[PDB]
Amino acid sequence: KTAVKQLNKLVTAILMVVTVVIWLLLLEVATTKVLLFFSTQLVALAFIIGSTCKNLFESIVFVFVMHPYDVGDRCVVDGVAMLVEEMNLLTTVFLKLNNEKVYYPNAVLATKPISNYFRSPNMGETVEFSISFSTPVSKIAHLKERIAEYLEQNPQHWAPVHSVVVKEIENMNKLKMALYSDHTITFQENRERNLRRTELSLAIKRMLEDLHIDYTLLPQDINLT
Amino acid sequence: KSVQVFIWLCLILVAWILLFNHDVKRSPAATKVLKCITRTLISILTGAFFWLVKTLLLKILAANFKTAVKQLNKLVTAILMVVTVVIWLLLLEVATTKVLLFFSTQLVALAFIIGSTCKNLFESIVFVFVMHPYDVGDRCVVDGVAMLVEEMNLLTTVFLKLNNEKVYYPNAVLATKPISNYFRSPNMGETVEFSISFSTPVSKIAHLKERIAEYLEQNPQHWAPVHSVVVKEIENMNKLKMALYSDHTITFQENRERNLRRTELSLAIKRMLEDLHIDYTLLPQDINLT
Repeated sequence: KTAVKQLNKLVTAILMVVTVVIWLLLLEVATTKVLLFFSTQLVALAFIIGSTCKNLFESIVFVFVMHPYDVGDRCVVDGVAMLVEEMNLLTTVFLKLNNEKVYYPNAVLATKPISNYFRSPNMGETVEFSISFSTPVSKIAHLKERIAEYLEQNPQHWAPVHSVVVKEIENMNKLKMALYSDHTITFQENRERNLRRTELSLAIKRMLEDLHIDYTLLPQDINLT
Repeated sequence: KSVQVFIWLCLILVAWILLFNHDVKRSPAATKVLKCITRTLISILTGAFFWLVKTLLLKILAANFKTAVKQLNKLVTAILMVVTVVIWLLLLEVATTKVLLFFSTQLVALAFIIGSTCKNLFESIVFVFVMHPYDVGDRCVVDGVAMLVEEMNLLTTVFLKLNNEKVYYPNAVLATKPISNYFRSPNMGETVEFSISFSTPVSKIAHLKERIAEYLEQNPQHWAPVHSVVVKEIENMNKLKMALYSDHTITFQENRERNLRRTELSLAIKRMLEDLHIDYTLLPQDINLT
């Protein structure tokens, strides 16, 4: 609404200038040299002011045509999570997760990709863990079964669909694991996201501890002298 | 004052025109003098008009918003002077046709060079007055460095680093970059980092959370009741990485208070983790001797 009011004021100013100048042209009181002088003054003016009108017009197009976000939603720019409160023609104002207030230019944002959390569907989160190369396959199967059971027992926070994937083996000693699961929310609900992720991490820890799964460094042999 | 000056100038011009309109110069030479007088009256009326509109613009800009205002006033007064004198000369029309075209092409060549810098100058004006991201005395961040502000000039702004180092930025460069303002921001949040071993029981974690909540409740002066303790990824199934999120009753504008309160919170967390019998250890190593 603030952007709409500012645009209305700007276009009213443009209307005023154009109507007055064409009224003066209808009057036709200026001399021939005077009219040409005003025309060349307009030419010189155009360069300087249109140079900034480039940024101004592309910012209008970005705000109204693209319309990537609205006031109150959470967005990501260059990997940082922020919130939005204000919408001005030349600038937008955001809050970082620490409530730090920032003032962006709108032309710069037009060149950059932007993610919107409020407009996104339910999401997925990944928790990382590693286990030793000596782990038997049966233990891995039991871990998968327990993870599926736990995710089934908590339909409030997690979707039934999930996946446990294996990643490359390091020195044939370390297995790198990752669990993929989907919230019932987006990242707009930041505190709930973090709390639920913490609970899931604690559950995975309890699992890997009560299933007798251990990780160890590589053995070292030594020659004494 | 400006309105009265404009009214008086218009009245004088009208009186001169009416006197010279009812009676016209008889001698051919007198006609030139009358034309010059009429041109002078028109030029004076114009100049007063430009001065009045310039004053109105300056006052509305000031109301919307001091050194920058004075510098802008001087610049616009210079522009007013040049425009009024040139259109007075045009009214005189003493230059020859080739001379007028020569001056026009000189203006064309001039425009490129000077307007090239006027690009930066005008975008800096727009940045300072339209965007208006910060005021004198507040603390801002540019490229992750915390600095203070004292000065506001049309082409440049001056800042102090946390070590009091004085810097002189261009305003055009800042227009392209994002800027954070601490004085304009609400109460903030700070995070203290710590790690604990994978063997820690859940009951110990619950006790730690309870103690942290209690401590933050006992200190409403510095901290908000709302807080959160989050867990981060597990390293080699040996290290748990933790972080505590809490909100000050201040912003980062109060730097020394911020740092002192953070130090006190860190000391409290240390005392906690020490008196709760929580220990961290490296992974065990097995060795074969020969």
